[PDB]
Amino acid sequence: EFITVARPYAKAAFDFAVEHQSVERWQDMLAFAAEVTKNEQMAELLSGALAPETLAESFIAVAGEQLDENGQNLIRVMAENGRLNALPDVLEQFIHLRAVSEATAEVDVISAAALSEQQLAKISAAMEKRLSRKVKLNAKIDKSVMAGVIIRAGDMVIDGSVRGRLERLADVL
Amino acid sequence: MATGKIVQVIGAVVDVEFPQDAVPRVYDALEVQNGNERLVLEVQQQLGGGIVRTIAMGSSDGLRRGLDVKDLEHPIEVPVGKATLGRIMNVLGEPVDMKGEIGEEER
Amino acid sequence: NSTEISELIKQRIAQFNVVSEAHNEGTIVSVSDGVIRIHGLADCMQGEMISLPGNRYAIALN
Repeated sequence: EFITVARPYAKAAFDFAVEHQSVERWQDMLAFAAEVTKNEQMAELLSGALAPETLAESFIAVAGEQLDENGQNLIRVMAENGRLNALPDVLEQFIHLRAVSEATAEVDVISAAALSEQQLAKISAAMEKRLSRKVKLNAKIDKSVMAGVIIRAGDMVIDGSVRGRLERLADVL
Repeated sequence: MATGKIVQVIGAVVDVEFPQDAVPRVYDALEVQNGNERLVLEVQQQLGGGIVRTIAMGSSDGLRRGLDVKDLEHPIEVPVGKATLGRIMNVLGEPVDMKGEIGEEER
Repeated sequence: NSTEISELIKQRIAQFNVVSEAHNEGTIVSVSDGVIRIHGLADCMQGEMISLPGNRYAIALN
């Protein structure tokens, strides 16, 4: 797992993309790079021990959606360090850093059934106060939970469901 | 022509990298100009792509990274036969008794 | 774009003819002290006899 080795590269790519106001192009370029890693034949090539500067070039060849200097350069550096497999995570941490910079959040809402779309409005309005970020909602439906709602905002959850209340009462006794 | 480059130097162990076609075989002897003096390396391992780990047959001091290396395409080979009688030689077969060239016929 | 992206990737790989090995065949990538690392051999089975050039064999242990 590349959660830790991807942080420097995601940070550098984001700081560079900001200086040039190309954050959207950088994000799309990374999303294409992380897909080139998943192809069945390319994943074979990334494992076998090729010299970094020929692996990097054969990787650059399969991508013409990377801007001439700066995407190609990122690929060359990661290839030199042998970390091209980390791209799928560089992308995630880039999206995360972007969401932090533009002050945005995406909170999950899990319910026994769809909400009234006034409830959703009040939920978004309340969370945009709990969090300084403008919040997207993507309501989800689960029926093990049976009443109330779960609000999950990253690693913060508000267990409003009645299922939670039941499991929390049973263990009081 | 010299086709390889030093990439590490850690004590007596030297790493060299060649194009992935012309990698020296194990126990092949390399040669590099450690300043105004020649130095030969014995390939100990082929590891990874293009890179080769070697043991220096002399003082490792003075080596830079990026020095050109030439791959002698034969193991360390020494003079043999009647011409080596009465002479002192080092591991590489060179005279260290100051009486001059050996006069070998066969290595 | 999600699907056509993978289609374009497959196309462009076919263009530069990067290819996987045959399942019964692989390449040496390292040699030392009588142990070799082979890249490929998806169908090699533990304990198999692998045939090298020069009519020699290796036993696949790892």
